[PDB]
Amino acid sequence: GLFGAIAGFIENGWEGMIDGWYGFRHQNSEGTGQAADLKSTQAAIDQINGKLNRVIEKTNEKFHQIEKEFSEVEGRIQDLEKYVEDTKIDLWSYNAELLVALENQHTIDLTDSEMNKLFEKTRRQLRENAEEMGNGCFKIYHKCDNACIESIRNGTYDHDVYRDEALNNRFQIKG
Amino acid sequence: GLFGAIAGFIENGWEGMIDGWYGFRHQNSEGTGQAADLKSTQAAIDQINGKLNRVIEKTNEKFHQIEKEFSEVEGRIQDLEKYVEDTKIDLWSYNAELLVALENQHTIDLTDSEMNKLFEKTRRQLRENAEEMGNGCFKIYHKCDNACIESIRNGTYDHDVYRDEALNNRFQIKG
Amino acid sequence: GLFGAIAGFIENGWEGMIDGWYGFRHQNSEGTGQAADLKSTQAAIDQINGKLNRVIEKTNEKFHQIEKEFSEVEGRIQDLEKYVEDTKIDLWSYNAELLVALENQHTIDLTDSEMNKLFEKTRRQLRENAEEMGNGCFKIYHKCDNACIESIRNGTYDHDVYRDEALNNRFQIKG
Amino acid sequence: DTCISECITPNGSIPNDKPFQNVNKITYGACPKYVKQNTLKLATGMRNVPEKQT
Amino acid sequence: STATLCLGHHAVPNGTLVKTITDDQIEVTNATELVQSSSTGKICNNPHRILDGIDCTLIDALLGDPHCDVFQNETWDLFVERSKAFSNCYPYDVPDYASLRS
Repeated sequence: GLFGAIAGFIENGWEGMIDGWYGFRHQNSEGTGQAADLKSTQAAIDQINGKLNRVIEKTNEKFHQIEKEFSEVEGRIQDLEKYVEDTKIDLWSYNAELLVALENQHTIDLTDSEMNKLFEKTRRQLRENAEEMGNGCFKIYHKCDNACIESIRNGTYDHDVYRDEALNNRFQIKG
Repeated sequence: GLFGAIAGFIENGWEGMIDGWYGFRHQNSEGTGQAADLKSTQAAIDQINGKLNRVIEKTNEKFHQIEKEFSEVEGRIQDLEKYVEDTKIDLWSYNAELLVALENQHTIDLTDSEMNKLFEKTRRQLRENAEEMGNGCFKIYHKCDNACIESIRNGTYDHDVYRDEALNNRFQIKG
Repeated sequence: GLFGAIAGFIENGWEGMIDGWYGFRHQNSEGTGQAADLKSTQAAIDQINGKLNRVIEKTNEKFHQIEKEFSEVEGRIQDLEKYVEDTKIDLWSYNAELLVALENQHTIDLTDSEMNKLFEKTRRQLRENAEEMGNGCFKIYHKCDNACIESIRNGTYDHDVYRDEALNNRFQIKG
Repeated sequence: DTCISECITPNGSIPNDKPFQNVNKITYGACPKYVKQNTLKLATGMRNVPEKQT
Repeated sequence: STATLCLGHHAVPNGTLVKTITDDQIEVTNATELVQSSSTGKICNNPHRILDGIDCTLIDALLGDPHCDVFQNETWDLFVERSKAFSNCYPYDVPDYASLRS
């Protein structure tokens, strides 16, 4: 949670959303149901499977080398033949023991990204038409349904046309 | 588009903005025109030429070393003198072939930053005085013009004084 | 200020807030007072002391190695014993002079995170109940006080119940 | 034995798909650069938050 | 009355721990391994040219021990020297054996 979102303010785990990596949860008149997304599920996993192609399966093919295990006490050259290879290992190790620390840590703010950039999307295509109930979930003023749903869940939503319920239930109702 | 913005939700390419690296586009009564920015255009380019000064033109001056090409078969020492240097190249290369990957990836979430920190700024110094028409561009209620523009395009904007057109054309007009 | 916040739009320095690493400043009827935070102060410092433990106090214990200072001109092996150890220091240095660069720059966009993720939280648990006066500081419509403060300063705030002062002093008053 | 495996280790012959192997510093051709660590897991997915009781 | 909209990621219960710049411990959805744990234990005759020294040691196969005749005019890509290996012929000393080998 660098970007915040995941394990940040959406502190709940979507149990078994298997139709993908993301989605919503409508509480319309027709009950409920957790819908699966794409341009975000594919988007993230698009990248993860990118940084990885980099890492996994690639370079290095060396043939005849220096020896590395030793039968008798030789001194010096021996001493050296060691300290050269040792030093290599040592290095290659730190290089690895970090390629992870980085690639990994940033693998995270990479998922905690697609999130804080979807809610931050809906909360755009629709004005005073509704607000993320407190946090986590949203709050709607219209009687949106399964059909009506294919709005946000398709970026097919008019905060203009489909606006009637605006001021109303908001700050307008008695107080 | 880690930060999202660029190549994210402002999905259009500013063709020929040459007076800088950023800017706006006013659709007032006086027609239009794409204005150029600064504390953002310089700001970003401020850092690119910083992380860069770091990379470019710097260290390393070494004189007498070990040879690296060989005329006749000597075995052992030869093998070593290679595998020592070979190892070097090999490392330095991974150190290089990444200095990029990183510096390069983060060069990006650094540009896609200034953006998502300007709209996110206009969307601060002005209350219900207007809203980013859906996404990308904005939506004004006031009759702002070439002069009135030097408001946001100068941080010179009263969402208090110059407020008149508030609730109105918004959720107020018939529905 | 990658996230923006700190040294970004909260351009003021909290002088001597010693009761932690964060907090607020209430301007209620009861005067003033800069209050200290936790889940953000312990939050960031939680992490800093995390990447650090990683760095500080860890690996490397090597006993018998190659010699590195020399009393008479030997040639070849000599040259080499140098160039090997030289190459090591050299590499190990660049690894170091960057472990810093990185861990260091990201140490930053990690503090400038907890900020831009708290104002971004208050600005969630309360609807039209108030707005960050321009920038930096907030603006309230209710007569909140020392007692009333333990609302947001405890996430114990009803933008529903304690809503009375909504539209009002906002876009409602004369204009 | 009869098979294929571009990588030979005095220890046996191993698969080169990974980037790192901790089988034996001595290798032959196409092979995972040798590392000290016996395991390094890499995140392929997003974080994770527990359903109930973890 | 109306509709409510929740949104998010997803998850699992069988999560695996990991290490990153900050946490030396965290439970991500899926992670893969990057360090070849261990091996089967047999040398693939392919795609390389393998030659079992058997009892003969390359040097001996070279000189022509009474018993390495078998390895005459041989060739390869990777000569494997065995442990149970020996030399049965006029004892000898090769100065800088290492290199004559290598």
